[PDB]
Amino acid sequence: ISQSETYRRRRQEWEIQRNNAEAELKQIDAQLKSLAVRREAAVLQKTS
Amino acid sequence: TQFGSTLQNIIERQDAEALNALLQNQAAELILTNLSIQDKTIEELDAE
Repeated sequence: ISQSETYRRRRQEWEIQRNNAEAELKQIDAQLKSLAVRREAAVLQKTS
Repeated sequence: TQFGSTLQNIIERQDAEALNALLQNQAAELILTNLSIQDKTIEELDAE
């Protein structure tokens, strides 16, 4: 029983570590949106 | 000679005001780009 509970808590760690990486690549996707707007401002500064 | 001095002053003064109208038309065209740059500044903060 202790071995099967160790594997349950191990899976719960993996669920948290997956949700950290999932939230982080949602964050980098939003941070590539922000950089795409910065590049459009730098192009408008060039044509200025 | 007095007509020539008067004519010389009018030529100087039409070129000072042809330039002055040129500088304001250039300032009016340049401010449109800075409005679009500032829109990308606000759009960046919405992405942030």
